[PDB]
Amino acid sequence: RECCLEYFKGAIPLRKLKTWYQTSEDCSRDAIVFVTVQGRAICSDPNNKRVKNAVKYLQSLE
Repeated sequence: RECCLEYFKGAIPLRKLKTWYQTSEDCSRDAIVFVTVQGRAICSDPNNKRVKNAVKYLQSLE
C-alpha cells in the first residue's frame, strides 16, 4: 500500500524535511517519500543524486 505514481523533479530544501521512508514493496514503482516539517511528503526517485543526498543528510541528524 501507500504508493508513489510519479516523483517530484523539483528542488529539495534540506532544512524543510523532517523524515523519510520507502513506500511499500508492493508498489510497481519504487520511491523515497520525504516528509516536510508541515506533514507533507515528496515522492522521490531513489536513483536521483540529490535524493540520495537528501537521505544521507537527514540520517546524520541522528
